[PDB]
Amino acid sequence: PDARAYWVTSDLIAWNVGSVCLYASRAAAMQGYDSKVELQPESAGLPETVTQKFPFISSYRAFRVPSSVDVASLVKCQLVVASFVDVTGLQLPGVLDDMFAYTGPLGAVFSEDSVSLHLWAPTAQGVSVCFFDGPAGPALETVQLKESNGVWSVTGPREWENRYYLYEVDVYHPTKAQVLKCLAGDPYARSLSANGARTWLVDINNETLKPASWDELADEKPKLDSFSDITIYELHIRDFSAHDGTVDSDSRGGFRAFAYQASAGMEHLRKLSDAGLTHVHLLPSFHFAGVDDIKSNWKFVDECELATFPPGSDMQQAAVVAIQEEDPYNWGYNPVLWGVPKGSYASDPDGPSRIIEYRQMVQALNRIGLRVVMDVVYNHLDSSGPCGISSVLDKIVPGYYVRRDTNGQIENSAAMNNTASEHFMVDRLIVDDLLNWAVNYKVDGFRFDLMGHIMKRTMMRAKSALQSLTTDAHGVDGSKIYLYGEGWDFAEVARNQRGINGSQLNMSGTGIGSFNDRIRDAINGGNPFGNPLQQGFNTGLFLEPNGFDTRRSLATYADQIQIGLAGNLRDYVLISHTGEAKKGSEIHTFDGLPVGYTASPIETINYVSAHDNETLFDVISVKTPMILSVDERCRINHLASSMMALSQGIPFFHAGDEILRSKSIDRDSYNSGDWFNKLDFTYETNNWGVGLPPSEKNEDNWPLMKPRLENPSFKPAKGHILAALDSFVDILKIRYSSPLFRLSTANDIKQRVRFHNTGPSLVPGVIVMGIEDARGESPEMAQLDTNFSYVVTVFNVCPHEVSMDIPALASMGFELHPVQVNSSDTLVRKSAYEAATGRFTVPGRTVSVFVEPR
Ligand SMILES: OC[C@H]1O[C@H](O[C@H]2[C@H](O)[C@@H](O)[C@@H](O[C@H]3[C@H](O)[C@@H](O)[C@@H](O[C@H]4[C@H](O)[C@@H](O)[C@@H](O)O[C@@H]4CO)O[C@@H]3CO)O[C@@H]2CO)[C@H](O)[C@@H](O)[C@@H]1O
Ligand SMILES: OC[C@H]1O[C@H](O[C@H]2[C@H](O)[C@@H](O)[C@@H](O[C@H]3[C@H](O)[C@@H](O)[C@@H](O[C@H]4[C@H](O)[C@@H](O)[C@@H](O)O[C@@H]4CO)O[C@@H]3CO)O[C@@H]2CO)[C@H](O)[C@@H](O)[C@@H]1O
Ligand SMILES: OC[C@H]1O[C@H](O[C@H]2[C@H](O)[C@@H](O)[C@@H](O[C@H]3[C@H](O)[C@@H](O)[C@@H](O)O[C@@H]3CO)O[C@@H]2CO)[C@H](O)[C@@H](O)[C@@H]1O
Ligand SMILES: [Ca+2]
Repeated sequence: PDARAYWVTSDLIAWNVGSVCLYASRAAAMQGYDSKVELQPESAGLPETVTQKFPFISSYRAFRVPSSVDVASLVKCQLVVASFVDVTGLQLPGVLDDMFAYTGPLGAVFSEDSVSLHLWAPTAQGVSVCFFDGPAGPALETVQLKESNGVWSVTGPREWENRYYLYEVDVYHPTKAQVLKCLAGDPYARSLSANGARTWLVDINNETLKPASWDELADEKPKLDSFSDITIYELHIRDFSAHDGTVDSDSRGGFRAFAYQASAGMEHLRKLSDAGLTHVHLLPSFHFAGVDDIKSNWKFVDECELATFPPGSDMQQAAVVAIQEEDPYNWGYNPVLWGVPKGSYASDPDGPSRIIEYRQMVQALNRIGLRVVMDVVYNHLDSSGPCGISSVLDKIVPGYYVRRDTNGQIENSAAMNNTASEHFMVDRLIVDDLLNWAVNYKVDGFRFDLMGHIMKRTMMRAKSALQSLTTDAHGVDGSKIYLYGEGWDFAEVARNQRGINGSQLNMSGTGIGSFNDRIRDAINGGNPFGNPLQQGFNTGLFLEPNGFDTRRSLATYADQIQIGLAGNLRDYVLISHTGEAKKGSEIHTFDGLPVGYTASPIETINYVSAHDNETLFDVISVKTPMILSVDERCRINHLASSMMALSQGIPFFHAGDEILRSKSIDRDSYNSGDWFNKLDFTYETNNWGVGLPPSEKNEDNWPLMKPRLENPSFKPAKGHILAALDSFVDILKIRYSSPLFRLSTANDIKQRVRFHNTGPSLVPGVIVMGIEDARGESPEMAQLDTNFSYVVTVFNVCPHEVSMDIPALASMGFELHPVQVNSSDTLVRKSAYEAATGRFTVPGRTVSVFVEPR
């Protein structure tokens, strides 16, 4: 309901009114009040601490609450303020933090002879714990908790260990205008019964929950010398093994599939890892809503039936959509409890298997040379309110963990039920959760979904806390833990309205990565929410119009790409296409923001593809001329991935980039099932032409999709898929062949990286990037590379051979990179350098890497 006033401190209420009284009713009877308190205007106004925490109400009038008021009692009541007649509810987070900020133990604490439970519920009238013996059995016992400063607690005997439980919370819910008895899980849960119906009272440190040699994992972690050595591969746990016939049927789709060391999927990851891939980013793997943890409840359509339907038919999606709410599939961006592994990915959803198997997965990946990144989703909740298994946080302290507008309505810009990390206990829970995953599961990094919705102070505190973990004290080397996220700035958090948020610009100089949407859009063309047929640097703009000024548009995109290739730095200086020398931050995007915004290459996550939006293969198939062969499109796929793999900064690959993965042009496949998200590690298909994708997100584009999906010339064969994989692995090998591709500082990049095809007379469709190392005695720089003294990369998107003469690079000892001399691709082997003129000759649609050997 309507809540326009804010209770910001124990003694201050803020309200934007041009006499004011506070009314309270413990029974929610409001006439009907048990308390009436006149508020006096506070001539001192709002303190600086209040305006800093809640900038959007800095203009509001301040009213003093008399110190004789029992604030702790009143916050448990139905409350209104009235002006003299305007009446409105009160938003309590400010006063709840001021009075009841709590840093003590929450959830379960185990000592030698006892177990304690602590729940933060300062607005609750009563809290009990209901114990169950077993995940499905009836209640065995109820015990009352005692309150101190808004925290409810009880201490019991050690025998309480491994019971299941829920909290019975009597609390006022504004959405129902009643004090309701709510049955709630523990926000600090570390395990659950199926679907989070009950919390398992488990000691996360219990030795039987640790796989063999778990405590020695630190010794077995893959080497990571620098964050600048990171490459990331983004993978969904179910996608990985759902279709993998080399994994036993009962272990497909979950954590256990990673324990099959010689499966097609694991052999695929070993191949990438051995080539130099360092990190695998797993899509949400905590307790999310939308998939039943009980596998026998899953509905699946028969894939053999779906395979009989025409390639451009709407029948496949109709079938999938009919049961998409009851199938095994979701990306999982629907948070319920952050600190527990998803039950649907475990062999048994009740109790220990989800803990052990998660740990086994981390161990398995580490032992094949891959560090593990978790996709963490702290920006919103699946559900709010007092009802249902899927609401926990807002069930216990309504209106606190969620961000609300100035009328008191929940903000939904993230998707639904935005969180308010600006509130003390939300911040606490986020950081506590991160430490849980880092310490209890030895996770190597975190990707923050909608980091722009998270306060920068939360991000920086998390970074500090994680980075200071040690092997001696905590079992993990915190100094190697890497953080990155989506720094999009929109809706209610834009322009720092709720405080300094984790936007791209605000995270410059923090050492926390953000996705570079500039290089993505310049390469592919347009934007995910723009015209689908708008072409870019690598999809035929100017050079190969699709038929649905452009020389200058192409050159503008080339400038944006080059800033990205040099780590997307604010201060890197480029000769722009007009001839003027410009800093990365002085080259602007179409919406007026600086292209280059980082202080370091480690703050840039360079990508052309991810789980969101169309796959690399699909975007290329939509934007390029219809007349191109699939053979040509395969080369274009390789060019895009190579621009990432040979960029300064941190390359990010979508799982399947390397094997032409399609989703039949689905732009948002979160609930599109295994059918549209198929990862085929037999390499027989890429999943192109499996029907029109679900109407929900795609129907407006079906007319462009249908003819392409139906055209057999668009579909690659196994040969194309294997060719893509081989060349992908080669370019990875090249990145890790020389530290020059992975410079660690902006200073190094400004000193060493130069672009050689620039200015108003630049050759369209070609980027030439040179990287210098020390050469000769008493050099101007340190020697980073023992094998090569100089590297030159030529990206040629033209459909014809090009010869680039660079006088600066003439009379040197350049050769084609040994990996490319040794390539299975016939075209790249034809690449050549001629010293007399410094001429680099590169075939059409090819990336050629040249080295000067020592
Ligand atoms: O198979 C028989 C061999 O068994 C033993 O070696 C194993 C290791 O025990 C495994 O853990 C693994 O280790 C490899 C890993 O597969 C490989 O990717 C690479 O790891 C790199 C990583 O890729 C890279 O990103 C970088 O950052 O650091 C990692 C190294 O820290 O190298 C690992 C080996 O060092 O596989 C090998 C088999 O290759 C046993 O020791 C051998 O004697 C035996 O032959
Ligand atoms: O939350 C529900 C929605 O979630 C998913 O949307 C994602 C997109 O898939 C991502 O691409 C991203 O969107 C970013 C975008 O990547 C980024 O470039 C930026 O785009 C702006 C652009 O800078 C600007 O010039 C202009 O053209 O508008 C663009 C979009 O407004 O910002 C986007 C975020 O605002 O993140 C979102 C998450 O919201 C999903 O695909 C959707 O179906 C779903 O609705
Ligand atoms: O179901 C009611 C719910 O509908 C609306 O939220 C939906 C989004 O509109 C929809 O896009 C989808 O969001 C997912 C993204 O598509 C996906 O890319 C990824 O980011 O995960 C998102 C969450 O799963 O689903 C939600 C939920 O159905 C509406 O905005 C809500 O207010 C409303 O409650
Ligand atoms: Ca589903």
